[PDB]
Amino acid sequence: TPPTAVTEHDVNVAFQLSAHKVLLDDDNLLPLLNLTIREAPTSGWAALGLSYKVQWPLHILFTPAVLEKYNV
Amino acid sequence: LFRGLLTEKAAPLMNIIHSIFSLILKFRLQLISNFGLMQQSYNTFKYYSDFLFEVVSKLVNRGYQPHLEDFLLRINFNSYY
Amino acid sequence: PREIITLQLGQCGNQIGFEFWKQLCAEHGISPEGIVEEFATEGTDRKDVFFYQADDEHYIPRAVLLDLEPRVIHSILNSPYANLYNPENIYLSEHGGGAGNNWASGFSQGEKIHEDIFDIIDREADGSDSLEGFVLCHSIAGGTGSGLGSYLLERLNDRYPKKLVQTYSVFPNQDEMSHVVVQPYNSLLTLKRLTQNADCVVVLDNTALNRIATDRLHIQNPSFSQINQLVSTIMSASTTTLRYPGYMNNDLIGLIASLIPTPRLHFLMTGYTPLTTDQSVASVRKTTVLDVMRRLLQPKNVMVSTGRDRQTNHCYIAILNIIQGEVDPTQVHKSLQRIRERKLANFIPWGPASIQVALSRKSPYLPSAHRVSGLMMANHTNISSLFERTCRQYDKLRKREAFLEQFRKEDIFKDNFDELDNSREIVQQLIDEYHA
Amino acid sequence: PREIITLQLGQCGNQIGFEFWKQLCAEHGISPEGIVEEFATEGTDRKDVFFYQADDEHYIPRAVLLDLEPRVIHSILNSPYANLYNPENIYLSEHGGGAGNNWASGFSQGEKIHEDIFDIIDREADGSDSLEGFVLCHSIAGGTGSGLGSYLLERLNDRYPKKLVQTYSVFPNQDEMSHVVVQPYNSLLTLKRLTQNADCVVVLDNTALNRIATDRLHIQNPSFSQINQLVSTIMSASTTTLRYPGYMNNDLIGLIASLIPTPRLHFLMTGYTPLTTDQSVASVRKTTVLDVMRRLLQPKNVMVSTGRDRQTNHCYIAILNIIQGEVDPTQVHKSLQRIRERKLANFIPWGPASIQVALSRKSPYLPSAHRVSGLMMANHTNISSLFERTCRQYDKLRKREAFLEQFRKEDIFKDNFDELDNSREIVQQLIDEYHA
Repeated sequence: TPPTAVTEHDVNVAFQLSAHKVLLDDDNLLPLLNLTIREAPTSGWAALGLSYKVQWPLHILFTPAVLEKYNV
Repeated sequence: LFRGLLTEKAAPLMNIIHSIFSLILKFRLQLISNFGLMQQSYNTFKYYSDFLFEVVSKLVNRGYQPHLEDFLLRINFNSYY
Repeated sequence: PREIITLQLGQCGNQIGFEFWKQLCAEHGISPEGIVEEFATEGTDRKDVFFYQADDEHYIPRAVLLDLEPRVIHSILNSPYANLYNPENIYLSEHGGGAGNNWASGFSQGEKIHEDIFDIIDREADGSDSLEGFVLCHSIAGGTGSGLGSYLLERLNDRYPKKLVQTYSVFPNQDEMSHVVVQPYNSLLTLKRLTQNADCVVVLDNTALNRIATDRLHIQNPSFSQINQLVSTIMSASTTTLRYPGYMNNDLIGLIASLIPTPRLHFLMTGYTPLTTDQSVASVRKTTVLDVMRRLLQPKNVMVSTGRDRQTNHCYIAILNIIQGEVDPTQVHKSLQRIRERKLANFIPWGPASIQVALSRKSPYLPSAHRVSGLMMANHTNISSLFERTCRQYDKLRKREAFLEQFRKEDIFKDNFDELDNSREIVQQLIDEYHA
Repeated sequence: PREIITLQLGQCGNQIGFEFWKQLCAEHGISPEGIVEEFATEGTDRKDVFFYQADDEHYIPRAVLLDLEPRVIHSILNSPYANLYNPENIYLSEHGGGAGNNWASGFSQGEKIHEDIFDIIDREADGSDSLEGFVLCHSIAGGTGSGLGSYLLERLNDRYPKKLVQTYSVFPNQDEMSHVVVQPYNSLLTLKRLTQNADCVVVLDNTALNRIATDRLHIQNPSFSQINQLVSTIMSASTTTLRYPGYMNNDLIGLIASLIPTPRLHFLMTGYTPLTTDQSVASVRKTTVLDVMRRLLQPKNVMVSTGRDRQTNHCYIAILNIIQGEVDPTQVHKSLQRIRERKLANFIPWGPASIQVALSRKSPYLPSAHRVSGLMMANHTNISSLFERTCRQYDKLRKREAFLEQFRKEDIFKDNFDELDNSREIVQQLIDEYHA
């Protein structure tokens, strides 16, 4: 499915059950991050990325600029 | 009170809990005491639950009130038959 | 104002309530007539509901114990719980009658002790605020406990037509016939009262008790004598919404009401998980609640004889999942979130089924106040596999010749045997009819 | 959630998988009960990958053991790890058997024990999140593994077409003719299903097994007990991209997709460096990682007999060199610089070949995190020698007039012997055509 606003919710619960039957190596890390898939190519593939938080003041090393350089 | 139900005090989830109450009086008054009138009382209940399902689906946003997650348990129930 | 009179009746029925009352003093951690801890009032916030409050420095059970052998209740005298019971108010210390083992002995002994048998449960209620009901803690095993208890399944729902009937039927060992050989007879007569002179039932199979006692408690020596130990534990588990408060279904008729679709279906499979011993070497670091309800939607605790391809050719219709005590109550809804993704739940292939979760506290008592506890009070349509076991051992007895005349030595002197057969095949079939 | 069911079948097929399950418990550091090592979860990031998915911290081999010979399986249930095994989803405790030692014994017993042989892999695939496949740990020795093993080579190709097939075909010493003589007949019926109803085999010969057993473990007189350590190590060894995450060809059908040019050529030769106790002296400071694949550039450790002079009339097409544990990997790109310069492995001249290099993490258990390891999964076209070797032992057996009517009293009553000859020559032409 080319990206749309409801495909966003589908990829969130999909990463949820997928990483959960494998058992993610830490059980409380699973609901503090998820993947997030907004313009459409023709496919959701190679159009999805990561959403994960950051803590005080670890963010000056992990500034919101360079998380894009890794995501691209 | 956000956690309770909330319903933004206006939305048809508040109309379905009002309306399923209106059939509940027909259920106690017929059973305390008409068989075609029994089955109509729950055909209206089946109207009201199928009305609820389409409302859950337009509330589904990506995460929006802790009742939503628990409602999608029942949605996938509905999918299972 | 929810006072329940337990009607413990029979050789086993007196034993499963003997260890039920004994379970309550040890879980509240007090003397059965004293107070030696403050967990009695702090843990249990309704100390009287199956007792009455102190006025003589002693606890008062709301119990009656009648049987046709005086031996079982004198084996309650022998034990030092004569300062928890009263052998002139709470039991008749030496009550005789039949030999007995006939179902027809006790069924005719309730009707010539008809005047006395309702002035002992209605004299057992005499300061009560108002009655909830009666629990008939009676035995199907033998003809004694089954014989008089099946008469009270009728007279208590029309002399009190608004009070609760629900039975703890316990069967005699189905791997014997040399314990009681009138067993297919005394089973089915009561099963006629279980579908139309009842309301809800609890049927407990005995061979599934010994299946669990050697696989979850791991004793080497499977015998018929673990009958009362696994039962007394699930009895005290079932009423943690009446002896400790609830919230919704804050009555016992709350749980039991939603597990009855139609009359003739209400036979509840009981499960109780804390019997595992490998969950107790990992209780220092707190065991998890994320895989303890994959034991209530998958077999690992059934005390009901049910097949292994009857957990798929039949589904849950109503399933109740009672979590108790310490449990970590903030992720029990997260645990129920991951059930639907695997599909461990089973639902009917037509309309509504419902996975109810509810919670309730308990008093200090480490196997369910420091470890996750899971009680299942299920409602599965796979209950005909037992009704085929009782029918197939019943007609098998008539080609052996036995109790076609040896049952008619007292009371029964008219034919009504193919009348109990015909109603039973009506039961087994309408259940299969009720779903697609 | 990549669960493989090992199917031990045959007399030699039960002895080689016995120490395979015994290697896994010793490296995961676990007890047959619970966890006693936290290297169990930090070292193995996927404990369950051949084991039952725990829900009370128990691990169960997903093993099935059927065999017509009770002598080999009675040494499995008298083990300390006979409690790791449970006789209730695996096997019976004191299991039975057929004649056996005939291909027609075990093929016909395959289809009247047809219910339980396909209801014992689905009693080990009920917590499964998708099955990877089946590994047929079957013998080529005797009629026992080969009769019963020819059956499951068929039904897993059509009741289970999606699922992966891969076998550990183990030959006995082919020069026996007085304890087994029916070995070229029972071999070829199984060799025909292996190339048309199976995708991959892992070949193993015995004369190159005793080749290691006298120069790497060093006996003066051979034993077949220095032959079961060599197979059980290479079994756990193939799964270090799957029991512990990979990245690319992290699936086991990933390794095999790049190891199979096309069926008609798929027979993988296996090689294993740390079988000797003189490779723990080359990891006290770490010996260089340049030389651990230039010993697999021309083998000298193969569990497949072949000449060293049949490497210049043949050309490797796909060769995998899986390195394991601490090897200090940073001069490993230097090791592929030096491969083209020696050319002891000829590469095919119709087009490019493939030098596959891998690394894998493993637990901190001493022989998996210290010793320098080279695991070879070769695919060399000099394998046509083994097929010429079993066919030369058949055609000699038919001119002694043996099994022209002695093997066709049971479940053979039609010609199929020249079908075994022809199907061997198409396989033999198509191995050699892929370097032509």
